[PDB]
Amino acid sequence: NSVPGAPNRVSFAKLREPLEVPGLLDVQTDSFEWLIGSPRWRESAAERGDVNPVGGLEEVLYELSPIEDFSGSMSLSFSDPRFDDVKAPVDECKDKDMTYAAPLFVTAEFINNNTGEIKSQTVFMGDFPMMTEKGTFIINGTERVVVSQLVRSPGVYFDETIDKSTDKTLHSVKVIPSRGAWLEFDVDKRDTVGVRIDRKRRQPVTVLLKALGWTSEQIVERFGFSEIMRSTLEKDNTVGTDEALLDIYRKLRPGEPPTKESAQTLLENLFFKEKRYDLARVGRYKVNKKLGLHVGEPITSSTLTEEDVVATIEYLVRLHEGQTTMTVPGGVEVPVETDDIDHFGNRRLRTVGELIQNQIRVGMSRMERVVRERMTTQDVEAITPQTLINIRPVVAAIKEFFGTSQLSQFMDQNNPLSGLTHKRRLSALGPGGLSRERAGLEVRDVHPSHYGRMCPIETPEGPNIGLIGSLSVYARVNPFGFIETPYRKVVDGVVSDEIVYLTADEEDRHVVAQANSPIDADGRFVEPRVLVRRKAGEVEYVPSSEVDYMDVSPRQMVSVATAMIPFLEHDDANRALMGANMQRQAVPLVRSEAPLVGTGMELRAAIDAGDVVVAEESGVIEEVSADYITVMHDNGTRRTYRMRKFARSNHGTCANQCPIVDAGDRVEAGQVIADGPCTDDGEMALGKNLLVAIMPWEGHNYEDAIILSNRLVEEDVLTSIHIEEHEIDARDTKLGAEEITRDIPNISDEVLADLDERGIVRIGAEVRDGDILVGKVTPKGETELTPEERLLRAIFGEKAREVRDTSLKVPHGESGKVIGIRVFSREDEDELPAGVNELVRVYVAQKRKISDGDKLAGRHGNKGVIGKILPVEDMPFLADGTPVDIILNTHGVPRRMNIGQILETHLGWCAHSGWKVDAAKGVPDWAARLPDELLEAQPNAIVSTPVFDGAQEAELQGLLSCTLPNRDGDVLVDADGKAMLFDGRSGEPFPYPVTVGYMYIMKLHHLVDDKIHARSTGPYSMITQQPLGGKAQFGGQRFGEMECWAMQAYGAAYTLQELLTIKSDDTVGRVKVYEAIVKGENIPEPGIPESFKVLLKELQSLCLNVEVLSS
Amino acid sequence: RQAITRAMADQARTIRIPVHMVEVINKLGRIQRELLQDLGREPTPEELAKEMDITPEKVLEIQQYAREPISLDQTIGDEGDSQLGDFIE
Amino acid sequence: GAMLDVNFFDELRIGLATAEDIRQWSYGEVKKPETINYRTLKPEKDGLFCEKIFGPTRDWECYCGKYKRVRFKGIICERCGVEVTRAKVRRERMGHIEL
Amino acid sequence: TGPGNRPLKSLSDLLKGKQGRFRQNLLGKRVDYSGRSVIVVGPQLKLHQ
Amino acid sequence: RVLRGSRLGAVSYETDRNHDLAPRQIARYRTDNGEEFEVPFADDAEIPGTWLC
Amino acid sequence: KRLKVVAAFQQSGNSPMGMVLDAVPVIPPELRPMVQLDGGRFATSDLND
Ligand SMILES: [Zn+2]
Repeated sequence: NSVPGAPNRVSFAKLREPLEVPGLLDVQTDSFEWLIGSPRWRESAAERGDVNPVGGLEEVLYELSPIEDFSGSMSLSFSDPRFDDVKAPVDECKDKDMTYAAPLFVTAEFINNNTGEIKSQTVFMGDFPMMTEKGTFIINGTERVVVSQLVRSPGVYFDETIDKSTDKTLHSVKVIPSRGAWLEFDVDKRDTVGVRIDRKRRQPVTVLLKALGWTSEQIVERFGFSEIMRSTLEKDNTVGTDEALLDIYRKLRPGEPPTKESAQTLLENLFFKEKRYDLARVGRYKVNKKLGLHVGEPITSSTLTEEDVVATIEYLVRLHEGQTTMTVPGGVEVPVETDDIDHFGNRRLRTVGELIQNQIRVGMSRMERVVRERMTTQDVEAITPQTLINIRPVVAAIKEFFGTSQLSQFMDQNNPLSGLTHKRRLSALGPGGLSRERAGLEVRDVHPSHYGRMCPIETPEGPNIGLIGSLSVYARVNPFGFIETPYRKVVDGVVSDEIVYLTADEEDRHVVAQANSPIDADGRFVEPRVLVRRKAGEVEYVPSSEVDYMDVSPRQMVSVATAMIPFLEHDDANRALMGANMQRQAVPLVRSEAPLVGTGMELRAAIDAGDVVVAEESGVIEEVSADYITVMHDNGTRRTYRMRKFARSNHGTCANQCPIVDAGDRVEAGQVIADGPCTDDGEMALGKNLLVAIMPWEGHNYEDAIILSNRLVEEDVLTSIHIEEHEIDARDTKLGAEEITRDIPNISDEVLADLDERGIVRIGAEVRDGDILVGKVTPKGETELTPEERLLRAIFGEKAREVRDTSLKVPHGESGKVIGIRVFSREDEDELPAGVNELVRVYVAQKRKISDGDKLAGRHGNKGVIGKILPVEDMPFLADGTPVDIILNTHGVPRRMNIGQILETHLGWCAHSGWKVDAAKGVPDWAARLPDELLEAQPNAIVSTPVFDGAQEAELQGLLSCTLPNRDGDVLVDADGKAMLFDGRSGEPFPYPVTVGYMYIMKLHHLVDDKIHARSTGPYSMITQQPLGGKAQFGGQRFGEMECWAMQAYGAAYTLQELLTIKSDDTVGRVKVYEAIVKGENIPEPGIPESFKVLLKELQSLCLNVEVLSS
Repeated sequence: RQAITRAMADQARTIRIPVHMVEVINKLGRIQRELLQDLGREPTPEELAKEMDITPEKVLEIQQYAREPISLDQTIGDEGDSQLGDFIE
Repeated sequence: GAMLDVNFFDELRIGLATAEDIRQWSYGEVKKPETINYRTLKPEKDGLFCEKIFGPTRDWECYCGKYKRVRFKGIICERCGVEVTRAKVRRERMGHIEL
Repeated sequence: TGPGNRPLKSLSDLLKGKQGRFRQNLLGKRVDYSGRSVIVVGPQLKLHQ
Repeated sequence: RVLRGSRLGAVSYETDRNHDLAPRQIARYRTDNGEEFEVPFADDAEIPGTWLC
Repeated sequence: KRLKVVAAFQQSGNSPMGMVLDAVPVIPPELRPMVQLDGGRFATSDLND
């Protein structure tokens, strides 16, 4: 809808939503241009207040400038962060493996206080990466995506854990800053206070307030109303400020002589000097909103204050006292309440701007340390900020973050849905945040503040459940790093159209009705009793006047990829989770046919996917190709769009981009002009539409096993192109240099036919497993010859041929054509790593068919390997002679609670057949809420069910009733949804009608050749003598602990001895066993394993005389 | 300072390098860092050979001699269960 | 008591080791903190890879290269000072440090 | 520690802890003459097959 | 992805001929503190007086 | 609690003289090898330091 290139997909939308889906990569692009200070951001943030817009770099420079010597006698300042242009275009970076970046120019300024100058240089600060228009970064040719990270916001957090031995609520507080120091004000097991600072284990309030510098009377006039504070004030044991300061200095610095003056200043430095204690602007806003301190003035002074400290202690003693609200002097009253660590008012989202900002801040910390260093050691009135500034720790920090980090991951792109899914991804693990195993169970769960913000469905089901979710569709990030959420505000019962971006805390202030609320087409609710959500997640039937907010649409809770599942509301969350998680794992077919049944998301998600060439400017087509489209703009200019054909993705999948328009066509702005990998005519296409039946057939579809037709092999319906890139380098050595040539000693000439004059194969040569790709030989030198070899070389007239051949051989089970050769050379002035002379890479590609064992799945979690590819005749076929394509199992359906596949099957047969209901007596009563231009349908017409506003039981069944025949008068499927099948094997009809129809299924990237793995004798280890493991090698199989338990439990002791000794570590045993097999003899006795002897030598090395005795 | 620089030449590298080669490595690194600041990019070995008046293959041999060894007691996997030495054919 | 471990095991007695037994175990005293040359990539004398002490790295080839045959076995060349043997005794042989 | 404040593996560290010699020997050994694949149903086959 | 290395030592493969060897001498070396060491030298080898035992 | 370890030294043929140490053994070097990689990048075993 309202996209000029959208194909006419018809909907079942009963409710007309006002808000459209936003620009789904805003979470990347707006954060990055916030960090830049783009003029786009500059106007855009100013469009919502924000009188002083500051970029992230501007913020770091302003919080760093000025730099000062310890004397105060000279100073350094920064100004004007400006960018250059980029140093290379995108495709050239991605080919030549250069990172896509742009330099930084910063106007520094040094000032001598003693005489007075400015030193305004323009410092080249260094290269700096740039987010592409797909929202990604390209690093060293690889394409990476930074993941957004959740942490708890800095502020004041409140709780109590009642001691069951004491039956007393133990109210506690963690005043956590950003980049600061801990301080906690507990209530002890006794009737005292827990004022422990940075884990110094024991403190009362009196030591802190006299350490602050209060008298006992100044403690009295604020704290007047608790025997708690009075008991602690009589447990003071130190009266006087300096005694408290030296006690603090004693307990803080032990192993240090005391001084009374520095004790007051270090405390003033540790909490109030804002160069070693910086809770952020967000932290200041959180605290000041929490206690009502700065209710009328904006945010500055990012350190603490004693006012805030005494307000913290007073709130603590009242919350341990039991109150409802309290005003601090000068402050608006806040409700006395504790805190959650899981509500989204307390858990902010460090986006990519925050992450790069923190990395640049910690790099500038070391750079500033260098500046403080050479401020004194260098001479005066001769230095310059060129001499002062070293940019190496900053650029090293940036390069360390974009590499080798938890958050910087590869762009997981086997299909553009997984691209859009690895983008917009939320993580709770990483640096700063909690780790995996240290984190408990409660943060894995779903608080009701997740609603509309973080999708409660989509998450990995491995050992990461709850830790990694994604955004909702309509979610958007607060400039304070929170998650705001749109709402249609409703006034006086009348629903308005003022869309209000609400966040989590102001959600709890109010009370919100739902999308399935009956409107009288004038805003007003007709129910007097309406569903509504209370602040603690409670649901009531509100009297229909107090509601101030309504949802913008349905499906506001759900993610993008989960909102591509029809009939979601009928599936249980487990199999829906499995289906949505597998839906990012589809592979691109060579056809990419669109589904008959879908949501309204497949167009918008594919135009936001990046891998669809969109017509930028409205115009007319000039000339097309298979590689480019020259567009003719309506005023003058012309523009080509270079298609990416057969590009290798990050997991071997293909990236073809075919054009979809003709030469005389007229296009508009924002229109799809070239489909991508998994797209058709603009919208998403993750698989094919197949005629399916639900019978259990012959035990081949036993327990989620799937059978197929041979027609899927015959017509290449499920066929993906896999592209694998191999690599070998020419390298320097002591004995000479590595040489890439046809001279490859000991070998036939017939196996050297496909390669060129210098060793590399030519384009299009079909390879098998274990052939030669890059003919390359290394110098070896001279050793002694064995006399038998000397005799044989004497007989045959052969030389020694001293060089040793390590050519690039293609590994096991990989074959196909050879598309492209990219070759780099040190002599040809290419950049190479050290000691490397010629780097050549070979693009190997093959076209895998479908095969028994491949992992297939529908969009509902119904997954499974392929049981048996049956031929085309032995198949339960329909009465017209159409065979079914795949056959699922019945028994896996009811126990998995996922009947959305059945509803999809019925709807798919309805959409394939095409219908036209009767209107002779007008609208039949079931089709009343069914909207118009749906009473008819052409066969093979695309339809769409929205997620929570879809076809009802009445609509689906009544539409299934009227399902007009195909070629002859052939009502193939009854009103029940079943049909009479004929056995292709026996020939008799089945005695019962069988559910049939069309289900849209997928092919997944868990293929057989990517998992098949075997080894008789391959590479071993180096340290231990164990066989090396991994599919990159030949690899072995870990005969683990419970395996040893099981073979002890049989008592098969000899085979256990076999597996533990002469297949793992009996170094002298392996060769004799191989020899005895080849001779056909008895397998010899298993010797002593290597791992025992290593233990024996280590225990002898650890000064322990280990003795071994027989008698 | 002489004895301490003697110690830093002798006992600070696991593979022992004589003191003159250590000093020309330190000179090479100091020149490399200084031309990183002044040139603005990492220098070419031909430029460094021009700077320290030696041959570029001598520069490459010094770069080969300057590489410190690595340990086998870190985990290549971000999930730490396998030592780095568990992948050496 | 059998260190060559030929398959009749009955007991495994752990015991504290005397310094007399420690110097009884070793085949030499390492006394230089060297590992290997940077340049020729051969191990150094009196180092932590000393072929005079720990053993040959090349199967039946001494360090000085005077003897290179398996027929030359169980002898020690007077120049290199190395017992010519199979090059897996470096798995077994221990050294010691007199403090 | 060594580079970047990672503590050095001592001689006793070979025997204790996660990567200890006893437990890693007790954990398992990868073996020769083995293999793996994904499995499919074999409904026509005999039980001892 | 695959990475390999090399312990710098030659691995030769002959048979452990126990019977046919080069014949050899045995020289008794004595240290300072009354310790005897007997070092297997070759027949065709000059026997050095000084030795690191 | 003292008589435990005292009778432990008494009953066996041990001696508490070995509790202090004079000569330190050295583990065989192949257990702690310095293997090169492709290009002279050496891989020590962290005991050598
Ligand atoms: Zn020798």
